[PDB]
Amino acid sequence: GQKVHPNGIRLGIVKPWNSTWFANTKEFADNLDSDFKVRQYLTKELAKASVSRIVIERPAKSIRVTIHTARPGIVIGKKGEDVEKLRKVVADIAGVPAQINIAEVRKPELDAKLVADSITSQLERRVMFRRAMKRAVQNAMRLGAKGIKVEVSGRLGGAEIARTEWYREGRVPLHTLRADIDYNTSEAHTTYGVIGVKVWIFKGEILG
Amino acid sequence: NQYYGTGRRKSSAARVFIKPGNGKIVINQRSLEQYFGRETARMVVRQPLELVDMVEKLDLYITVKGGGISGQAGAIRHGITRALMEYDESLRSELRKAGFVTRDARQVERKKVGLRKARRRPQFSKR
Amino acid sequence: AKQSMKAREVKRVALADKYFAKRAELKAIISDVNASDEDRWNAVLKLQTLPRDSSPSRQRNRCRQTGRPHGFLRKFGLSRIKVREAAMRGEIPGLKKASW
Amino acid sequence: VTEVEIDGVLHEYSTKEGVQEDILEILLNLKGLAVRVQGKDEVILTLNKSGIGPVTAADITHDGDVEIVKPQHVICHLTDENASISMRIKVQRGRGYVPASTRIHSEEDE
Amino acid sequence: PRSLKKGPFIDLHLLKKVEKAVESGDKKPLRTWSRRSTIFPNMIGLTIAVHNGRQHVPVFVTDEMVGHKLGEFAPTRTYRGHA
Amino acid sequence: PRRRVIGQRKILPDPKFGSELLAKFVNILMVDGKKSTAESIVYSALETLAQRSGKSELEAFEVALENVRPTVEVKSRRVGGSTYQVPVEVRPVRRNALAMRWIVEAARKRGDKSMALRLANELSDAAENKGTAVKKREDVHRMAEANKAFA
Amino acid sequence: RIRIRLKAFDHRLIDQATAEIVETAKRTGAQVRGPIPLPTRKERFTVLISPHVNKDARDQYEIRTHLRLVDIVEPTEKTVDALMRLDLAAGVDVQISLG
RNA sequence: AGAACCUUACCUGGUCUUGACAUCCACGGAAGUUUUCAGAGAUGAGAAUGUGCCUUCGGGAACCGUGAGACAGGUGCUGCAUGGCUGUCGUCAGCUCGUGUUGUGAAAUGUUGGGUUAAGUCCCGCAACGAGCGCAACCCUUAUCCUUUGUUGCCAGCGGUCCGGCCGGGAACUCAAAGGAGACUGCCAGUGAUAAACUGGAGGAAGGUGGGGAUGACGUCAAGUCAUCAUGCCCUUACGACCAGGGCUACACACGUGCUACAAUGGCGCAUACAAAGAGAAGCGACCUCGCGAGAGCAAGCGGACCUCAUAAAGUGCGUCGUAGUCCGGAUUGGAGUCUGCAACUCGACUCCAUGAAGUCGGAAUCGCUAGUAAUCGUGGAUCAGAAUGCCACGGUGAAUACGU
Repeated sequence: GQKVHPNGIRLGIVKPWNSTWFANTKEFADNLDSDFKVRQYLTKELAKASVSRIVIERPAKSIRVTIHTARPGIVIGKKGEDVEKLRKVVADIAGVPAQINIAEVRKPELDAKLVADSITSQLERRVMFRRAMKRAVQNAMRLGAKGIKVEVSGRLGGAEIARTEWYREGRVPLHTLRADIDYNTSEAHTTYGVIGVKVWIFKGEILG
Repeated sequence: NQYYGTGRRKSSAARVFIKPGNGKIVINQRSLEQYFGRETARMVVRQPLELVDMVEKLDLYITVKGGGISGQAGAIRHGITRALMEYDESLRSELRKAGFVTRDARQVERKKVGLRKARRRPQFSKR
Repeated sequence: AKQSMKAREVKRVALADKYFAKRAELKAIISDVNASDEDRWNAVLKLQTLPRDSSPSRQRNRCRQTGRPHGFLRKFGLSRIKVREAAMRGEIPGLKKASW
Repeated sequence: VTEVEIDGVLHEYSTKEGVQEDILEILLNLKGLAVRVQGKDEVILTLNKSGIGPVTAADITHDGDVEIVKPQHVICHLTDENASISMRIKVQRGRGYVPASTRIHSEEDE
Repeated sequence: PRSLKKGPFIDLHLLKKVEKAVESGDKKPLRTWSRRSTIFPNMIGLTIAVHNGRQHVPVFVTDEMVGHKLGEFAPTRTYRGHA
Repeated sequence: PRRRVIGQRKILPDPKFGSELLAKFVNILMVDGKKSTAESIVYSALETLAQRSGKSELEAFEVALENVRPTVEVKSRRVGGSTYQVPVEVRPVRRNALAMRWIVEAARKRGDKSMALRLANELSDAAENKGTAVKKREDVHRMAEANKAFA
Repeated sequence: RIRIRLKAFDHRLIDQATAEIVETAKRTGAQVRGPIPLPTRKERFTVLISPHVNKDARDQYEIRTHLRLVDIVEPTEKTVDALMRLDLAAGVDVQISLG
């Protein structure tokens, strides 16, 4: 289990946190649990909507969710009909006043998580994994990624002996802390088993 | 008029003040002989003064916190040296030669997961 | 862990919540040196009568996601494994890898 | 005033429950507002009010460093006592005239 | 051992049974699982078949057994020898 | 080591006499990083020794050391089938150390009661040219002599 | 006097908050004491990173809780109330205490 | 990162079967609240209260009850079907690719060669020219300085004193964070191929990657984990669920890792000095009183630079013991008890009084460590009702040695 998590190593420097609140040792665990719940719910709901990052932020006994999604239109539905619906359920989950914001993700080919999800979907609907991977890589490159890597693993083409294959393009420096490396993962629950998809997308280096 | 130098060594932090006088040393409102029971400590605090003949010339008020005894002594010495540097500024070379201007940056190495200590690895066996 | 175990834990917790006032009182009575012997005895017997799951020393801290009894942390309410994952994802606020 | 956020709204050409001015009238009366912040350069106010009667500018739940210098600036005319309105205004600071068309793609913060 | 202030321990049900036996004046063995129960003066004379995990083993109580518990006279493990 | 020779670390002279050698000796004596006790012991040894032989504290010690320093030690090359012990001229820094170590060992061995006393006795023996350290030195020399053919 | 205890995980954020608070104070009232930095709590955690077994395999995390002590010497009419509407940025637990 | 119960997955009995855990209807009842006897308990039988959000009244959503099935459930098997996560060679300096060229081709070249470096590090050459992942740097920490801000932290100079920074105060110093500066072979000399570098010295707190951490290339071991989790045959009145008791703590024996010893560089007694880093609300618990003591009682201060844990110990001084199986050593066992806990029999920790094994430095062999390291001394934390000699942290004292390959 060689490698360090690329997001996790960079949280202090170039990457920010998702859950962004303060709490004392008393209420912290509970808060975490709540976050887990709400996030889980959101994932369940907005599966068909291309959702990248849920950012929870709770000040003053009131939860502020921020959903980063590629297509707001399907998450919002009719203007303030679906979002509103989501909100009350979120509140219920939390046990506090809820507030949902929806950030529009520019360039969903450069968002790593989204790409991973897409790949997983493709796998599920029985495409050639390799071709999917290629598409993922190519598209990102076209869009202006300084580099991208993707990796898929296990029961590829329903083969008895599992293996991993991966496509890199451009440069993807992981040891370099100041590199904006959007990393994320997904899992294709195929007929032969799970197929795990990792993808690293290098936006560029930050100078500060 | 009183001159000053900060002392630091291990986790000790001495506050040495130099004044002109007869040569009486006070460390936390106690004499040098009272505070440092150890001879070595005493020697180390007197070293810089010995090196530059100003033992009888100047009194020094000290307060030190943190660390043990030897470390504390070292810190005090450092402080004294600093004070001297501040005060004369022509004794620097001698001090350098001695090796007192140098802050001894040796801190205790942290314990590391896996190991029992900073470097002691646990007992190995092939079988 | 199993579902069943989790359920049991929940039940225990519920019991604890229920019977706290009484149990505590009983304990106090038992302790109180300035009290009758017979009364003390009664208290001791009374305690026995109450359900076992009512005790707080019965309930085990499990992970809030997986129910894993071991490797638990109190601040997060999660087992080590899950905690790490959370940290990696950015889901625990303030938590990052520490070096010194 | 730069961005106005009313709850239970779809677009600015709709209408709302319990009010007089329509939403374009509310946006015009908010465009006439006169605010004076001191410390920050971008603040978010809050206006919450229910009950029959006009909604002055003096009903905004002010923070410490914002000063609303027109306590008779009318915005809404709430007629139903079961009606409510909860808008969240955003006040930037600049110069000149920057309009909605140019600020339709200029805005970077998604 | 248990604190002196807390008193001796005996299971309530067991105690009740003992009392009943005393009242009767019968000497039929009382099968019991309370190995943790202390023996009492009134229990002297009674046979009380204590569980050892597997089976109930008869224990005729004596004057010497009083301070002790019932589980002391009902060994659980069954080791004969290694050869 | 393979890569790089390194400069020997700085050693402070002892507070009583102002000597590097003495300090080194004290360090050698020391156990469990209890320097102070060891130094006290050393001092005690010196004082008794001084009383015994006259002279000074330091001078006497030096003299004692001199009688246990080895001119030549041996090392195992073993190039052949069987091992050949080869003599080598032991350098100034090392020789001094070795003698001290031997003395310490002797002291440790010795059947007298207090450590300091034992040390003093050892020193005296060294001065006179009898005892354990001296014997060891002789043995070392003897071995070298035996294997003088190798050079 | 109003003592104010700012607590947060992000240091920059905390700093920002503190400045804001000072600003709020200084316009209305007079003689703000100052933003005094107290010691940071570095609550560390070790965990085994393997799913099953490998004990020397470990990750050592920490949460750096920063403290900022801001004090206000003269509470006026205008000043104290100003904080009511003036909420601070999220992820910064404030704790005002008069006297 | 903590088995008395619980945990628990195992055994023995006692029990349940759409079920402990969910969703779905049907229709019986508001949920729930209190209490009673039998039972080891699980469970199996009683007495009191309530009818809230809405009805062209065939009724509803929360929460119990019963029956049907659809299903639940499985710490059951396969890590040789998998994902994820982990170890490992190894923080070893390597592993590749594109285009070109060489070869019928597998392939080669680059990546070799002269030097150099911790480094496929850098230069020079050269059928290679370029690129990527890694060897470096960016990140944390530690060593010096400066600016800012000074309470709960500090006391240099001032006045007062209960001689306590405690109180006027002061913002110096320590310290506390936040932001900057600083180290780059940059400067000097020599060696070197007109080089990359190396050797020394100057300054400097720091010198050649300053010390330490994080960071683990392509891959290897069908390495580990289906019992964290997820996931592609088997059980479903039982390989599921509830309960009480027992077991996981057994004991001819063998091995691993530790602690404590065998003593005088020490043991014991009395006095006495100098830390760091942490934790704390079902929590840490001063002072005072009682107890030989573990503790008990009373009970402030404190979500904490404030109060509490909390006396650091080794050390230092004075006394004693005088090489003994001892005033070394503490196992073992008896008595009596303290606390936690429904509950300390199996099987907790700690205390007191007694008891006082083996052991006098350990065979063959075998491990760690290059500096604030080893060695030794205490201190804290996590899990945790209670239960560490383990683990993870912190400072104290503080060595030896490196000729060389």
